[PDB]
Amino acid sequence: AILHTQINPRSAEFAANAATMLEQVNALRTLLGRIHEGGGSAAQARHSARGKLLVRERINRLLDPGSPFLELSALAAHEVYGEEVAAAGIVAGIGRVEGVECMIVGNDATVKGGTYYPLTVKKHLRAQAIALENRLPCIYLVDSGGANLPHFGRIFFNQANMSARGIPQIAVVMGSCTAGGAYVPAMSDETVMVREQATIFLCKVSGVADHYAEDDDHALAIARRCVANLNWRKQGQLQCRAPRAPLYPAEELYGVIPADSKQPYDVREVIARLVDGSEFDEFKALFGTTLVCGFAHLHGYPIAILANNGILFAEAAQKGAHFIELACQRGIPLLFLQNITGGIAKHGAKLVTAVACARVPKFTVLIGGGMCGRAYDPRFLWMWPNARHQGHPYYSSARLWDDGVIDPAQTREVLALALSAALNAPIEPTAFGVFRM
Amino acid sequence: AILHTQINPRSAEFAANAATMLEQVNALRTLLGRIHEGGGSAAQARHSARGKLLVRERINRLLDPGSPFLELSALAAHEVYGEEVAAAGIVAGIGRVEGVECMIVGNDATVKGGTYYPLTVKKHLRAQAIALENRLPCIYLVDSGGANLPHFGRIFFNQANMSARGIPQIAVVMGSCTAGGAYVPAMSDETVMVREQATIFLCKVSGVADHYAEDDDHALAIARRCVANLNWRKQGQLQCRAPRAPLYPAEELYGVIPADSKQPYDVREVIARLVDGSEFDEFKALFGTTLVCGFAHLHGYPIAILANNGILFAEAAQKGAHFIELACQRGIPLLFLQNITGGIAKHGAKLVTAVACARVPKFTVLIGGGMCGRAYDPRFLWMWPNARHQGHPYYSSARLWDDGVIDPAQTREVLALALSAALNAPIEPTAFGVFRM
Amino acid sequence: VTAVACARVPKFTVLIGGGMCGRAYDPRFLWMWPNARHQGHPYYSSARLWDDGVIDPAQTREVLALALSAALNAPIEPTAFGVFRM
Amino acid sequence: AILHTQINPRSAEFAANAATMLEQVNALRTLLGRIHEGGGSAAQARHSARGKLLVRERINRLLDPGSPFLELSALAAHEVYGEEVAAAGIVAGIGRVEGVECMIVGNDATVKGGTYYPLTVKKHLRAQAIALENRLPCIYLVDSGGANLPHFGRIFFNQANMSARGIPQIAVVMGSCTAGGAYVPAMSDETVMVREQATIFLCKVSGVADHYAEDDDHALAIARRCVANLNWRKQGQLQCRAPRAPLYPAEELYGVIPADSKQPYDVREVIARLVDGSEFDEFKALFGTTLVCGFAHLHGYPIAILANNGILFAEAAQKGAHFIELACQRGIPLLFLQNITGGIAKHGAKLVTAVACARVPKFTVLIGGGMCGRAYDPRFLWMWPNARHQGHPYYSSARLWDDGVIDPAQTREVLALALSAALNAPIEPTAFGVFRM
Amino acid sequence: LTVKKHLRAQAIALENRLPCIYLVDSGGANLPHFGRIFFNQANMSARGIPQIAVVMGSCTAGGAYVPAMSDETVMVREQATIFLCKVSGVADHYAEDDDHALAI
Amino acid sequence: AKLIAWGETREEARQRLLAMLAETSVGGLRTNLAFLRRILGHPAFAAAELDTGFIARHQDDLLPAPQALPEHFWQAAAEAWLQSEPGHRRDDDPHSPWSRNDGWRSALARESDLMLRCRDERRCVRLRHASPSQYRLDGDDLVSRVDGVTRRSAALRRGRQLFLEWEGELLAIEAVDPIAEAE
Repeated sequence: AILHTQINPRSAEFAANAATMLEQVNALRTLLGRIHEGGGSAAQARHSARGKLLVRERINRLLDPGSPFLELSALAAHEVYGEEVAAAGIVAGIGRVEGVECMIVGNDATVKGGTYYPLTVKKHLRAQAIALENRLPCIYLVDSGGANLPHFGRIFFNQANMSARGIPQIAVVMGSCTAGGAYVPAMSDETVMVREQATIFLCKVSGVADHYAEDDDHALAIARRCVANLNWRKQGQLQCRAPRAPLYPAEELYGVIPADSKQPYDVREVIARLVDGSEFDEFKALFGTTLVCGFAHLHGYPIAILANNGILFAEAAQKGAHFIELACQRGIPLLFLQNITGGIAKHGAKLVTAVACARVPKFTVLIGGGMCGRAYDPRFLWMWPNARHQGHPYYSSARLWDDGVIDPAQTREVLALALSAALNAPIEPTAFGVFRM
Repeated sequence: AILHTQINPRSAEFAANAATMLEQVNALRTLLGRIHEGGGSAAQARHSARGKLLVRERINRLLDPGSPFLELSALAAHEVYGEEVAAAGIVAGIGRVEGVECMIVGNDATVKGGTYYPLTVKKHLRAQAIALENRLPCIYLVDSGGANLPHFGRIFFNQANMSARGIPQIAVVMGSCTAGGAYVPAMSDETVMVREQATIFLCKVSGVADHYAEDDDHALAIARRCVANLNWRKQGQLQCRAPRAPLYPAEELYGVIPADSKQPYDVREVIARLVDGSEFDEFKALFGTTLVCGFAHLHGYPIAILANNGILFAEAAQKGAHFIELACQRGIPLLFLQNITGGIAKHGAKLVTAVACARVPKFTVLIGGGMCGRAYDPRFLWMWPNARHQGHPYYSSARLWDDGVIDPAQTREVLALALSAALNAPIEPTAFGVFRM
Repeated sequence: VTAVACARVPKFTVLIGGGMCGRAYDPRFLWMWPNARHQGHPYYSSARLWDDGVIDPAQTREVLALALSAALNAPIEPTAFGVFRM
Repeated sequence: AILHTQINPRSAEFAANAATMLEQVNALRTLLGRIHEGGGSAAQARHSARGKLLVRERINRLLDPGSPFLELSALAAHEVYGEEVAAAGIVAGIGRVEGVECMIVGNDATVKGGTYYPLTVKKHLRAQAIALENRLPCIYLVDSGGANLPHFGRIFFNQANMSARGIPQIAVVMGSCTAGGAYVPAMSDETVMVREQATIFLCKVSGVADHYAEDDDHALAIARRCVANLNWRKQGQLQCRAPRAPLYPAEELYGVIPADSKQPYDVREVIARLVDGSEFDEFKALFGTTLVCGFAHLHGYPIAILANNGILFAEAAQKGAHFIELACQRGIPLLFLQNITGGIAKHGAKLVTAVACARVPKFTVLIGGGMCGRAYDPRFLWMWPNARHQGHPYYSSARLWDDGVIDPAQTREVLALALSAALNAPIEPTAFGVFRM
Repeated sequence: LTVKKHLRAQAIALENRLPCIYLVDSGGANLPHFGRIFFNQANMSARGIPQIAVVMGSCTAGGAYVPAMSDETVMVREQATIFLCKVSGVADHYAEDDDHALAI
Repeated sequence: AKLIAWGETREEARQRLLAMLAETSVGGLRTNLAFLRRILGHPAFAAAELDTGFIARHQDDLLPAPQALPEHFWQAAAEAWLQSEPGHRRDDDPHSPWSRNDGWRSALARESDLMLRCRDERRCVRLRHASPSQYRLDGDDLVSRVDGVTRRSAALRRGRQLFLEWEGELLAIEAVDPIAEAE
């Protein structure tokens, strides 16, 4: 059960670690801060000038009062194109709307007139991928100036299949539906349209609107009434316990991560500051010590963790496959804390198969530097800033190789929101391939 | 959300409307009052004389203390035969018995000795039809003098199939089991028999009784112990909210309905006085304005309404089909508020198919004068008195073309009891035919 | 009754003479021989759809055959019976 | 409903009955008391000497504080072999562990060094049979000196299939894993091993251990953390009511049973002292009076009882088959109170088929002297001491023909724990054979 | 062991879904474990594995249930002592002799 | 127990003590409480006409004899009982309008019929009201409205028994059990 911390908060080697980390968390807070302006206060003023709410103003009004919002991939497109395309011009994230956790996707009209750059499409899709896999109703705040005036459509395909699967699709048009865009609302179960403001160019004339609104505020109010009538019930079943905080403070995580990549540390100190009551029941602690494995709870949600603590060797691969076999048997979500430092394959296979076939929801956080990320399709994949020019978290995060860079001191909160979003969907039983014994 | 009423209660055009309506509600209360006597105080005294409880005295004793009772088709047979056959000589209705909502069906021995006239059979069956579709356990209070001394059997067939489907069948014989009747208890999972009083003519000699009783009171007491051991669980799943009353008084409904058939009115004023908190979220308010469609809640139960507001045109048919598509997707019950005033069929088809195939429970109330009633098999079908000699609600109601004429000021209560009865059964997912695009 | 009511295999009925009874148990089809039983004449019922027609006794085998086969377009459900009153 | 007792507690014929009964309950308490020592205070001291907890000390430490424990077959092997083999050297029983009801099976190392005698195997299996049928996670406290140095393996087969069915298998090795034994932990999802104390002879060298422990106390503590992460949910569905005690005292049961086998009594007096509120709703009280049948509740759990009250005749067989048909329809557990005192088969068949095919959980208690015990595979089968040298409860109980002899004054408690254990598993719907009408 | 074997046969008949045909002819369940047998007949019948009894001798003691517990029983008349058609009520087909019986 | 009331004058103590006896209920036994209520409320006792023979003297007024109870009563008892018996809310469907102890009927008036038995007498109170009003019940108080006069008395439910305050005497009321007695 309960973990004892060997980390000295008031030490100097510590402050050094917290030094570079806080340093990075702050680089991030700044960039995001920038990214928050879309196309500069320039375009933003122009937009507010036309009497329209900004994409993020819409998102905050649509949400339930005080609701958390889990923004997905904000570093999208960063330093990828010629100029800037803040967050690829689309703001995605999960938030509560009339008690239901919804996938919200809005076009930032103030970024190239909300025109889909390749990565804009990739991100819009990525959001749906998430909305489908986790059974999250969708709300698209449409406002776009093209699909690039000077890949898509797949988008509509998604709207149709989710609608077919009972995952309600809602469109709110508060701007232009240029080119493709026009289908986004066409392809939604319910569309809210802004009248005499929102240029509908390629209610009862477009025949793609089921609710008409005076302004952006009215529109979002209606969009809320829409979600209000989804008669929604979550399908994920689990033995949730009442939440219990970790014994040590969140921020201490900054000090835990050695400032030097080489300098080995015990990942257990990272787990101890994420899980409930800091209780971690380790599995085969003396075997495959390179892979730490154990059970725990996070915000009352039972999870099975696997964190890298060195190089993956045979015994580790086995340890790991056995552990995932356990988790799937019991229908417990999987937490992968990845930091990949660096005959063999015979056993690595077993791990692969376990990780590949495991059907419970999986979550992955890169906290360091086989297995690997988007390769196993985890519900979400986040990266800590300290993780690794062409290897910078910003590099990948900017190309949707993950769902964003997050604050280490918030990992527990993020994993919690995620686990819960995931629970909207059922937890399938698992079938594994032929394990190469 | 919230509806604003344009109806002036203290007006004169109003009082005029409330005038003819209250007038009719009172015609009804009287007839029923009459119908309540079965075969006159004559036969009733004779019956009580033999020491027996009257059919309605039995029904009230069987029920849980204070329980509501939803009588089905009381106007059955009215002015259909030679003389009178009050309620066709059988009193049907849904009521609580040991916390379970049950379909109760009793023979009024004081009406031609409780002899099945054609409509008596039609009604007995109709009750079972309801008991099957809504998965309501059955309790038959047997007391009959024939199947007509001077169509049936289908009845037993029903007992067998419901029994097979796990819908418990209970018989309580407190009188004669003449002709067919003898099988009613034979065909029930459990039969309660009255000894040395209840002439069993075509316990352990009829071999059709599993419980013996001294008198009608003992019998019904036993019948209660029977339902007490059904180990019953309702199967309908829904996001029920705690009930909230409508902003305006029930009775105001009398004034809303124009006294003149022609004189058009907004059906939304009828909805506003039925749904919870008077909140109605209308769908496509500006398209097919002849068909009002929206979501709401009634006694915490989420419903999707469709009320006639004129002649059904193309756009309306479409509007409607789309809306029902939504409701089925979400598993929300359907409320049809029908008042049918009066190339085309291409779209009407879509509506038909949606209405025909929709598998959620459907409820229909005729509040005025394609689509149409018993044609789409709604769980129940009620008529307001103002609705339309051979077109009088009494005409149809008397021939089981509906489940009864109800008080407009009680529609919300009736729909509520109904919706809940319906919930004993699951809510099937829907499969639609080929929509003629 | 219960056996006949609940039985889910296809059922066919032919009236060849004069409980149980016809349309009461919902057989796939119901035919009547002419010799069967004014208000009791096969024509009476047959004319009011109480059955699917009066057929030639010498053809019953053929009719039952076509019917059985028509029936086979649909699956043959497994059966669940009510509580048999032992 | 409520039963009136015709039993006079302060009578003399009574005290006579309570006389022989209490007499027997005490013979039992003594033998068990003996059986509790395993291989005498001799071996027990030797064992505690080696610093090890005794099998029953382990069982009590493993359990949740204060938890009841339902020991299975303690009279196993009694006077069957040469010398003694207390409880066949294995202590089995159901108990709470981290809120989960688990099947616990431990080797009494102090009985021939915990060596499997034929009946030891039979009992170990019997425990699993129960663990499978009732979906009870397993915890094996391993400590054995052989499979007989001077049938098995079936055991491992069971471990595999339960593991496959999601019924978690846990091994705790606190001693020797001689011969077969070595596979018991090998075949478990999770094994807890005691280091430098528990001779592992046929962690990472046996490769059969996933948790290492300093001592027996550490081990059992870990075993608890194991069950703590089963993410367990019970699957039995029932309309449980809050528990209500019987109107008469438990002990009065001693007086009820005539001291003389011949002397007939009303079994209803036995039911009245077991069921909640003493309410028993009898079915066909005047038909087949040799077989009493009715519904009731026990610790809020609804049950359908069938108790022998004489010789089984035709009408009784029928009565009984009909009743079980009812119970299965409703998914109510069956309680058989058997006391078998002593053309025909035509009807007995019906009963057989009903009893054989009924798929709800069945429980049987022999309280006296076709049908019969282990023949119908009831979840459990217990015997009262008064029941019937080669016919003595000890005879059978010692050869696993039942799950133990229990105190009549505790039957209600035992049936309650059992019913609840049973509820870990779902309640299958029933399919009956062809009833010979 | 007779019981153990009779059961073993059913175990096989169940697991492999093999219809059963019991040729009954017994003088006891030992005049100077069983019943489980009938339990099996019921469950296989329930699973749609047809149970058939052919009594060509004595149905002493338990035995009497074997045919009682079968979907269809063929009985030999005036030869096969039925001691513990329409009087035992456990027979659905009557036969003159063993050859007729097996033919049925 | 011993009930003591203090007052400035003796009338005060008396009137207060009397109120303490009104507000005291005891059921499941026979009690000298109704007796004591009468004594303090006796003109003889107010006038202080005391001597050690007071008890045996006014016995006729102190120890009356029962009067069967009026239809005035059964209606009251019924309403009370019916309202002390909610309706069973099922976890299946918690807000079911079917849980109303209302008596709701379709077009006609609310019908509720109760088989009550007080002391060794039994009535079949039939409650009808196309007027929802009449009685209500909060805590241990039955609030009745006999057209114009809103009065309130004790009505306490303990187990399968309803103890009603009627004319300064606690009456135990319970439902008739057709099965129990038939047996």
